[PDB]
Amino acid sequence: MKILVTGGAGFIGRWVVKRLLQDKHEVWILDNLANSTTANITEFAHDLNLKQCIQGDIKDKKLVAQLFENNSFDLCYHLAASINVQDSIDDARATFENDTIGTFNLLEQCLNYDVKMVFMSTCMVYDKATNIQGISELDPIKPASPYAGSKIAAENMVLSYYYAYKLPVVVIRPFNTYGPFQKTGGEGGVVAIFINNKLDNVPLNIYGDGKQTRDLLYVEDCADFVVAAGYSAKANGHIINAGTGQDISINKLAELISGNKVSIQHVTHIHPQSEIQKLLCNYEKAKTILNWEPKVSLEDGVIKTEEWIKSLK
Amino acid sequence: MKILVTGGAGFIGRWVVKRLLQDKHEVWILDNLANSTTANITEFAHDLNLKQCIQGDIKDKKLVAQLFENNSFDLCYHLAASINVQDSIDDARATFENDTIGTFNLLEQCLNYDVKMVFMSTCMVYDKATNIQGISELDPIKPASPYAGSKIAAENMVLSYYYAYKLPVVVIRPFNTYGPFQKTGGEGGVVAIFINNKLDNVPLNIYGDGKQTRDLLYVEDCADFVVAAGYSAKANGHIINAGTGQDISINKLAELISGNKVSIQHVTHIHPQSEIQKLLCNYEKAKTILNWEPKVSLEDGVIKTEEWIKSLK
Ligand SMILES: NC(=O)c1ccc[n+]([C@@H]2O[C@H](COP(=O)([O-])OP(=O)(O)OC[C@H]3O[C@@H](n4cnc5c(N)ncnc54)[C@H](O)[C@@H]3O)[C@@H](O)[C@H]2O)c1
Ligand SMILES: NC(=O)c1ccc[n+]([C@@H]2O[C@H](COP(=O)([O-])OP(=O)(O)OC[C@H]3O[C@@H](n4cnc5c(N)ncnc54)[C@H](O)[C@@H]3O)[C@@H](O)[C@H]2O)c1
Ligand SMILES: O=c1ccn([C@@H]2O[C@H](COP(=O)(O)OP(=O)(O)O)[C@@H](O)[C@H]2O)c(=O)[nH]1
Ligand SMILES: O=c1ccn([C@@H]2O[C@H](COP(=O)(O)OP(=O)(O)O)[C@@H](O)[C@H]2O)c(=O)[nH]1
Ligand SMILES: [Cl-]
Ligand SMILES: [Cl-]
Ligand SMILES: [Cl-]
Ligand SMILES: [Cl-]
Ligand code: NA
Ligand code: NA
Repeated sequence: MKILVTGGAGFIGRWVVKRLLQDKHEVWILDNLANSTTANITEFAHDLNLKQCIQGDIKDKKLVAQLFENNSFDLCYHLAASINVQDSIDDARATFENDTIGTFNLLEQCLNYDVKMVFMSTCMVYDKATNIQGISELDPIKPASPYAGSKIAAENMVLSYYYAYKLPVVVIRPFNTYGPFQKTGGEGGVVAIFINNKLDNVPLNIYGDGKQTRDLLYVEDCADFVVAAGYSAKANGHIINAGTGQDISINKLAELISGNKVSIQHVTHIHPQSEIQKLLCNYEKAKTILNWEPKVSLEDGVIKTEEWIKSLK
Repeated sequence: MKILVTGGAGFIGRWVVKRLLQDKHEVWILDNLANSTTANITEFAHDLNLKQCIQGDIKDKKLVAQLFENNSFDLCYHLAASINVQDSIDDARATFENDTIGTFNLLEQCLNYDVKMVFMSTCMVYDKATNIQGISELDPIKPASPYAGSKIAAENMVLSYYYAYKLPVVVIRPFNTYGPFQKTGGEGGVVAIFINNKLDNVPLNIYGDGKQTRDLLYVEDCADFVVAAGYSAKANGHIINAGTGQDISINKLAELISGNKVSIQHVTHIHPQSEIQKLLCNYEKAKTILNWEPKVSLEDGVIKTEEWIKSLK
C-alpha cells in the first residue's frame, strides 16, 4: 500500500514506520523535525520502500494539498502534533494550530483522495479512572489542558468526516508511551527523563505528591496497535484505546527506575490544574476488534529503554 | 456590565441583546451580517446602552485583538457561527473556520482580558435520545456533520481554558430554537419555513419519512437561558442544556402548522447520514443551577411566530 505517516520521524512515528516497512508498504514521511531529528530514521535510509521524508509542515495548506495531489495514498497515519501539556498552557495557540488546524488540513485532502485516516489522539482526553476496570471509550472526557482540548477538537472533526462522507477513519487513544527513541530532556516523557537522570547520576524529581498514576505502554506495542488500526476496516468509525490495564504511581515508578542509584525528590507541580490523578486503560475493545494486546512488561521495557539510552552516551 | 455579544444581529442574538438592554447593560455587538440584517436590531437603534454594532468577522484576528484591547468587557456571549448542517457537509472548511477557529480567536482575548465567555453550542452535538427522560449533559456525543464536529471542537477549547487558567466559561447546548426573527427561506429553521409556506399557500415538504423528532424551544425562552448562563457564576465550568423536555415528529409538526391550509409532502432527505432521529432535552441541570424553565408552549409559540411572519408580508 502507499502510506503517509505524518510525524514519522518522531518517537512513536519511527516505530510505526519500521513496522510498515517490515510489511513492505511504500511509506512517505511528512515531518517538520520540530521535535525530532533524522537520527530517528537513519536505520531506514537504505530501504527502497521508504520513498521520501518530506521536511514540511501540516499547517502549510499548499504543501499539504500538493502532497496529496501528486501522490496516490491509500492510508494516512496522522501522528504529527505538538505534544507537551505545559507548552499548551503557556502557548495555547501554537498547540491548537498544530493539533486541530493541522489535522483539519490533512483531513480535507483525505476526503478529496479517499485516503483512510488513523488519527492519533491521546488518553489525556479522559477524566480520571475511578476503579480497577479502568477507562473505556465510553467514559467521560475532560479537556484539562489546551493540548487535551485540541486533541478532542481534532477527534471530532475526523469523526465528522466518517459520518458525513463515509470516509474511513479511526480515532485511537493510546495511553502514555515510553521506549527507545523517546527524548530524555525537558521535552521527554517521565520514563526517559528518569532513566537518563539515573545514568547521569542526578536525582529524580517528582511533580507534586507523586501519587498520580500512569498506565505505561511500551513503544513497540503502541506502534503495533497504531498500525493495526490502519490495516483494519472493522476499526473504521471507531474510537479505540490502547494501554496495559495496569497503572503505577510516579513515586513507585521513580523507585523502580532509580533502584536507589540516585535520590528521589518532590518539587512543586508545574500544572496541577491540568493533571489527571489516575490513568488506567480498559483496552478490551482493541483486544476484540484488533486482536491486540501488549507484550512488554514495564520491568522489561525499562530495561530495554535504559539499554538504548546508555548506548547513546 | 460591559458585554460583547458576537452574532448579536442574528435570530437568537437579537433577543439576547434585547434582554441585556432591558437589564441596562452596556452592549457591543460584533456581527459580519453574513446571515442577518440590521433590521433585526432596528428596535434598539435609539437605546444609548447599545454602544456599537461592529460589522466585522471573528476570523479577523487583528480586529478581534483590537476590539478587546480597546474596550473593557466583563462578559462575552459568543453566538456568532455558521449554523447550517448541509452547508457544513458541502463545505466543511468554512464551517470549521467560523465555528472552531473563530471561537478560538475570541477565547484567546477573553483570557488576555479576563472576560467570561458563554459559548453557544448546540443540542446537535448529541447522539439520539433513547427514552422519555431525554438527553442530559452526561449523554453520548456524536459529530454527525462537520457543523456538529466544529461545535464540539469549540466546546473543548473553551473548557480547556476554564481548566488550565480558571477562566470563567459556560458551554450551553440549547435545543432547536424557533420564533420571531428567524429566517423563513432555505437558510431558515423548519418552523419558520413551514409557517411561511402556509402563508404563501404552498406545500410543506418533509425530509425523509418525517418520523424524526425535535424538542422545539421558543426564542424568548432560549434567550433568557442564554443570558442567565452569563449572569451566573455557579454555571462557570459547566455544560448546560436547554429545551422543553417534549418532542414532536416533523410529520406532526407539519400537521400542526398547516392546519390543512396547504398540502404536506415528503421529499428525499438532504442528509440522512447526519440526521438525529430523536432529539429530546433533559434540562434538569438548567432548572437546578439557573432556575430556568421555558414558559411558551409550541402551540402558543407557533401562533406568535406566525403573527410576526405575517406582519412582514
Ligand atoms: N508519547 C506519548 O506518550 C503519546 C501517547 C499518546 C498519544 N501520543 C500522540 O502520538 C503522536 C506522536 O507522539 P510522540 O511521543 O512520538 O512525539 P514526537 O514529538 O516524537 O512525534 C511527533 C512528530 O511530529 C512532528 N511534528 C510536530 N508538529 C508538526 C507539524 N506541524 N508538521 C509536521 N510535523 C510535525 C515532530 O517533529 C515529531 O517528529 C502525537 O500525536 C501525540 O499526541 C503520544
Ligand atoms: N437556531 C437554533 O435552532 C440554534 C439552536 C442551538 C444553538 N444555536 C446556535 O445559536 C447561535 C445563533 O444561531 P441563530 O439561529 O441565531 O443563527 P443566526 O445566523 O441568526 O445568528 C448567527 C449570527 O452570527 C453572525 N456571524 C456568522 N459568522 C460570523 C463571523 N465569522 N463573524 C461575525 N459574525 C458572524 C451572523 O451574521 C448572524 O447574525 C449559533 O452559534 C448557533 O450555532 C442555534
Ligand atoms: O520529571 C518528571 C516528569 C514527569 N513527572 C510526572 O510524570 C507523569 C507523566 O508525565 P509526562 O510528562 O511523561 O506525560 P503526561 O502524562 O503529563 O503526558 C506526570 O504525572 C508528571 O507530573 C514527574 O513527576 N517528573
Ligand atoms: O423544510 C423542511 C426543513 C426541515 N425539515 C426537517 O426538520 C428538522 C429540523 O430541521 P432544521 O433545518 O430546522 O434544523 P436542524 O435540526 O437540521 O438543525 C430536520 O429533521 C429536517 O429534516 C423538513 O422536514 N422540512
Ligand atoms: Cl499524550
Ligand atoms: Cl504512591
Ligand atoms: Cl443548531
Ligand atoms: Cl410521525
Ligand atoms: Na496500580
Ligand atoms: Na414526543
